[PDB]
Amino acid sequence: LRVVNLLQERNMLPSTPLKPPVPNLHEDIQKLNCNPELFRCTLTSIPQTQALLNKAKLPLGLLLHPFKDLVQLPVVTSSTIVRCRSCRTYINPFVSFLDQRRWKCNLCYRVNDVPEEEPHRRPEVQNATIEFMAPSEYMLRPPQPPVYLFVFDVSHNAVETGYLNSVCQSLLDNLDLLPGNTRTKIGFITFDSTIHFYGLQESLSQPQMLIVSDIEDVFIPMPENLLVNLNESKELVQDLLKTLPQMFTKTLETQSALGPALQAAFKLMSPTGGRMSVFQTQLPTLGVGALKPREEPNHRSSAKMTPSTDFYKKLALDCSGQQVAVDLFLLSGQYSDLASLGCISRYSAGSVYYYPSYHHQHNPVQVQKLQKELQRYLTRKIGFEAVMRIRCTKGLSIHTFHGNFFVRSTDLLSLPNVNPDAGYAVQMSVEESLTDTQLVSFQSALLYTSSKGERRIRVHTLCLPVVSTLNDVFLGADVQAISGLLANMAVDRSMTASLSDARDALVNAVIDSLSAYRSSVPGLMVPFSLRLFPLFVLALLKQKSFQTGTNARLDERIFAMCQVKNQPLVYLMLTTHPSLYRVDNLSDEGALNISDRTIPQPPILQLSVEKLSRDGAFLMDAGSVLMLWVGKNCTQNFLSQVLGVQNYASIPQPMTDLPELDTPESARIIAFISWLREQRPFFPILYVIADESPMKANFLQNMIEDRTESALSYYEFLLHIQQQVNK
Amino acid sequence: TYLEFIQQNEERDGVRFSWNVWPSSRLEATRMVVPVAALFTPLKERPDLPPIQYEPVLCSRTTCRAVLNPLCQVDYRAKLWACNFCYQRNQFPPSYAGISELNQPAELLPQFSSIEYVVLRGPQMPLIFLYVVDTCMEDEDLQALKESMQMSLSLLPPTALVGLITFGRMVQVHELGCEGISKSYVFRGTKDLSAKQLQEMLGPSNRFLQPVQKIDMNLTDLLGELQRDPWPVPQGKRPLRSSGVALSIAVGLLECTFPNTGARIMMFIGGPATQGPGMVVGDELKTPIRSWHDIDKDNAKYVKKGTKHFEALANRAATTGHVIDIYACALDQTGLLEMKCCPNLTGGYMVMGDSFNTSLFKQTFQRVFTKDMHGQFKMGFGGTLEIKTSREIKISGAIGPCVSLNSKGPCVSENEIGTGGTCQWKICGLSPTTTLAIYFEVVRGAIQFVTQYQHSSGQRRIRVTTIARNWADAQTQIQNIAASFDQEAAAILMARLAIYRAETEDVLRWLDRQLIRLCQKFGEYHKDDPSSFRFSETFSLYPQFMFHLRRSSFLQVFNNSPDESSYYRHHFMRQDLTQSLIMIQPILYAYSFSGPPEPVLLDSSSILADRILLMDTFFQILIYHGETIAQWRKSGYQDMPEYENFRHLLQAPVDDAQEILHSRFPMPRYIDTEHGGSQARFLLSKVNDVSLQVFMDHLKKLAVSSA
Amino acid sequence: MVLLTMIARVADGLPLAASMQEDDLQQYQSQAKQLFRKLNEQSPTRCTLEAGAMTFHYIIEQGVCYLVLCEAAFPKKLAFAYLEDLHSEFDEQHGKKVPTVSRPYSFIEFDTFIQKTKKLYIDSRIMVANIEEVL
Ligand SMILES: [Zn+2]
Ligand SMILES: [Zn+2]
Repeated sequence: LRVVNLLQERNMLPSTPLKPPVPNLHEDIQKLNCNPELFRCTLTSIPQTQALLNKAKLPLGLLLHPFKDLVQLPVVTSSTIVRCRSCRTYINPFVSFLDQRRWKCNLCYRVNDVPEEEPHRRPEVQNATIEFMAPSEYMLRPPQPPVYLFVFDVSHNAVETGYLNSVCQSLLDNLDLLPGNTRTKIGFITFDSTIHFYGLQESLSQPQMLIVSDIEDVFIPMPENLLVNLNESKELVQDLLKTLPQMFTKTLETQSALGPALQAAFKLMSPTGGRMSVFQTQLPTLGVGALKPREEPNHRSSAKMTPSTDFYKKLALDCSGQQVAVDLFLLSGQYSDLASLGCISRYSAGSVYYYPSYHHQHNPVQVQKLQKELQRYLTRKIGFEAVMRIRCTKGLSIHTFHGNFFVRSTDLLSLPNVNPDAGYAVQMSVEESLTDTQLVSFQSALLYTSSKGERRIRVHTLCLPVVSTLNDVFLGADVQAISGLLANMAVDRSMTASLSDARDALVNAVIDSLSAYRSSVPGLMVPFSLRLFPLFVLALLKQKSFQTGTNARLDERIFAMCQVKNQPLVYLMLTTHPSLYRVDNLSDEGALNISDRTIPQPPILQLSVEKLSRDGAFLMDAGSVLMLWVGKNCTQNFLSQVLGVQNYASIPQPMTDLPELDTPESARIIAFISWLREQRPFFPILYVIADESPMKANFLQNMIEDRTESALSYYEFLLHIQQQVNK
Repeated sequence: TYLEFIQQNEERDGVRFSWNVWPSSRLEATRMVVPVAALFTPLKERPDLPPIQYEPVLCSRTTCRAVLNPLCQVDYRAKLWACNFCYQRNQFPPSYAGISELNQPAELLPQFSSIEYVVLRGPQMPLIFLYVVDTCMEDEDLQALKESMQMSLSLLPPTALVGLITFGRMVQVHELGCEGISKSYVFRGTKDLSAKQLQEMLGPSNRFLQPVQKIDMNLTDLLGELQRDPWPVPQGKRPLRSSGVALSIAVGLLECTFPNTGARIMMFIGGPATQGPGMVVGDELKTPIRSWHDIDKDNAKYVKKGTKHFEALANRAATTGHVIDIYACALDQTGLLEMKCCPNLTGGYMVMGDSFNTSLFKQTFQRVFTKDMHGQFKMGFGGTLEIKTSREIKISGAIGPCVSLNSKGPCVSENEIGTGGTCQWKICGLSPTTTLAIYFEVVRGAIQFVTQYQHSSGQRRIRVTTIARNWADAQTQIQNIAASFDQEAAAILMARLAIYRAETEDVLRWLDRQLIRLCQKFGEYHKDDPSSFRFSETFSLYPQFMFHLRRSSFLQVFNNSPDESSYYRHHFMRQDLTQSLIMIQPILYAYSFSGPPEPVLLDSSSILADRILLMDTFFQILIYHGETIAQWRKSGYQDMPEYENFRHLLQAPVDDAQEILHSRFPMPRYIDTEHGGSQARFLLSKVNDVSLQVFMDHLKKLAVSSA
Repeated sequence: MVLLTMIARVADGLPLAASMQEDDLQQYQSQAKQLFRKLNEQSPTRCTLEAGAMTFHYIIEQGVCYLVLCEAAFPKKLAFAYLEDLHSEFDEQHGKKVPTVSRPYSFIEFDTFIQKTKKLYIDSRIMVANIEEVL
């Protein structure tokens, strides 16, 4: 409850990881609350009225990771699904049992009857996260089979990248590991200026390539054997994946007809739906969906983003209608207009994957990144033809959604696919004053079809209290969740207005919030829950999404915004504010509880060069990547015992990973690195290339506390905030 | 001997005229009943003429440019020759500086009046063969077609170019080779494409047309793996078959890859077109394919719009110089009436059977690739026929497999016939049997036939044929002209006229008007006395040829399907005289114990019980067993060694049938019937106004009556 | 010429296996799910229903209903033989597990046998009543 003066601390970042706030609830109610990783709110203490919310100047909203992989999941198979007869809210641990045979709905307050099927001991009332077996009324059609369609760019530029070699090899290794049963269907399409289909029949000596050159009028050439059964045609698929990277070695096709290629891929998956994987390497220049080139901005252009055409938006809406999701793999070395291409994944519940300047021989970093990301992309669980409803207690109203989906009528989120790595955000307002209740509940119902052909409903329920004073609102503030919601709000501000407005609204979010806290209590005074608020916002303003005076290119910025709108809150925080450790002096204060493994726990350092040292090495955890920066004057012990090298001069320029040496210093750093990646499914690639002169030291671009020739330092920032707070 | 003269001129020059003495005045020229015409075979075979590797002598006259011929007056002292067409005198070329009266060039000996030169100058172009395969047919019919096309692959020259276009609902243009994927371009069979669009949508040899010696291995595997059209056929429906589009893509492909060079578009169909341009019938089985009765009562909506599509492709490819063959084998009609112009305007073949899985088709298909003594196909490509005549002769036109080049000159007549209005024609495909009918008008006499074409070896050749017929002596005009009349040639030449007007519409009225007129001028009679009418030996067979012509399937189209009538007319407009007389009037041999095989009359009186007949219609070999021999055969007298003579009787017509069952290119359907048998109908309909006796009596009453 | 196949338990209308291919489906799948509800142990074991331009066919064996939809011109003789081929295979594989399951479409993987058997009938190479009455 204490008040912090940010101008005297300058060391407020804790040495241990940040934990989400515990809502100020009763001991028996909070113990049943939802896991904060699956469901969390910006304000754990909900403001009673909208006037109190506007006074606090903090955004109210939710951030949910609904399909995340779980260690344990209760699966109810009851012959009936107990839902409130008014608002269809599933029975949750936060209802009110009165008559023992009647329960009060925590969202619409209507009393319901408990069916003849200790009722409070029912598993539907003892788990905030549960999964049902949906009855026959919860499906428009029989459960669709798992369908996978891969669409590859095979133009001359794509063949030069060499991406087809690694992509086809990963498919062969993970062919049995694809989610699905004996109903699984798989298909392939390549394209340059013409669309190439690939029929697969056991009666033929080899697969047959069928070309559609009528670009203005695509069609499906064959009624069968284009989408084939993977179980029956296993051998026929394996031959094509070994022959595909050899059919276009001498290709002189330069133009890519991506637009018409997606239309043919849509017509192919339109009957059944499923997941459509698209690999693209250059600008779409031929046919519908053609995009004009664009000159990249430099560090000398002001903030003067939006799609160039509505084609890929209109096309994604048709894919969503047929339960088809499009994942876009962009492996381009030049401009490709991702502001327009990304619409194919935003409005179809897909997800984009960006690999700048991918080359099989010239960029081994992007090669191993595509290797590990495809390992996750092909083996993670999946849901088909899915929808998600987000219900909140009466009085609260959702008014803006964030993520990759299509908002149907009556706030229904359409998800052609649902993947366990997708995060969403919701902004809401107090439509009616919460003077009646002291608790409010939020429930997200995820209806989907599993890979085994089963309609399942995953439900998460969160419970939060209601407060009526300014100080009680600031006390329950989640600073990490506020930064996540503001980043999503600023991304929409960029498209709607401009990038300058998106940056001004982010600074005004800190100004107005602390200006209101000051008007209700010399230096810069903040509550303890917001001691890191100006730090994470400055980090937001220096991320590749909103940075101004940098040499950033157009595709880098839009992908940094596609990750704001799509990644969970934790990895958004790891990207915006990476965790910096010193890893040349690992000791035994770690988590040596886990058997033989010791796992050192070095303290988190702040993102400033002042914290670095030329006498050692520093590891940085950016969520998707791990960078180890080696100082020039590093000790000979760390070079020989950890790097396996006799001097700083003989450290290989691109070092793809550390060697597992026969030294205890190697075991300590391998144990610490292993512990980092075990916390996440997406394997983060480590590269020790960061040197003091590798020309790849973007390691410094994450030093958000320090000043540059185009941004303020952390302390320069605090002086500007105080100047405006008491203006 | 006039008979000896007619026979020798056809053996040497490959020509047979209706009149061998021509009217020397404007009086008789306008009154000639049968026009002056010729049955000219540009590539007729003969006892080993030496291929003359010369350069044809060019007349110094610009308009004339006729080829040196034995009719040209030479002066071996002054080293000159006078062109017999324009009287222009010429200087002999340097290579002819040493020609003497004892050593003179071959083009001046009357034995070499018809001659062929070989012109070797430019690099030779390879032969091109484009297979167009229908996939909407039964497995047994598709399998046999696959084996036959694999057989023809092993007979092609190593340098020839080949391509594969399979079609069903879609059209696939296969890319050969490609090493391990076998790719192809797919197109909608619902809309037509021009050659310019197809060129842009696709991109010496091509990716689609590769030499045999490099691609035969993969093409044999591709053809061996061809399967049915994968689209299902719902109950009560026909397959969706896009014939009119696959042909326009085959035409369009060669049109933008190898224009103006010999190429064969070989299309194989197993049913009618049911989709896209060139549609013949709907897809519902309840609607029968159109018949002549449906044609006449306007119950066929796809005929006119279908024929127009195939006339456009016929003229497109014939302008480019490419040949379209049509191999049609199905149980129902297939639409030959709508597609007839493609093999007719070009020099393409037309094979019509019941199924591809028959000995009829398989053997007929390998006759197409029958080779000569030097192992070369008996087919020519890109023929250009130019006819040069005396200043007293004008050309009305030609009736046969040809296309007008629309070249004008003093030899073109205002009265055009068939494909007229020109003195130059293009025949994209010709064989040693291809016969044209050229009709001449009068406004010695000489005509020079110049035929430039591409040999099956790639050598560019020119066949020159110069002939001469006497002008009638003024004091013996109709007398000499009557003796020089060829009744067999005039019959087919006049029949060639009737089938043309019928196929491009009464016609029987014009036939009888000309037969009566010919009787009134060259017959002998007193007025109003029919019994006093007689005809000379020169004319005594002409009315009998007209009798079997007006009752034939060529003019009485009913009792046949529209495809069968178009097939009959197809082969008639191309054959020589010997085969044409067999079509109009089938020959008939008799086999009995009392005597060796003898030719007999085509009348119901020849049908005896104790005798075996062998009727040769050009399209049907029919063996008829009388009632007595049928009973003698149903009894079992043949197997007994007592009647080895009865075995000779039952197999004598079979032996004679096998010989002509192999030489004839459109292998005739073999029929073994007897009295009371079903297939005995074909014999009784060709046999017998009504009958010839009544037909002659009616003719004589009109010949001796008013003129 | 077109098919819509459903296998359901007659007692409660619980779906067991189906197969649908379009490239509407919403009106006749509804009308299919009413039949599964109206049918009981007094229903005709063999029947054919007229739905204007469409026509349903079903047989009932071992408390299991094998329903198929097709355009009215599809041969009635072939639709019943198609349902018999499905029943003879389904009763052998899952016939004993039918009365115990509780999930909808507990035999989706029967999808594979339906479509391969379906293709052998829509390629040419008992009671009758109006469906609107029963509904
Ligand atoms: Zn409720
Ligand atoms: Zn001359």
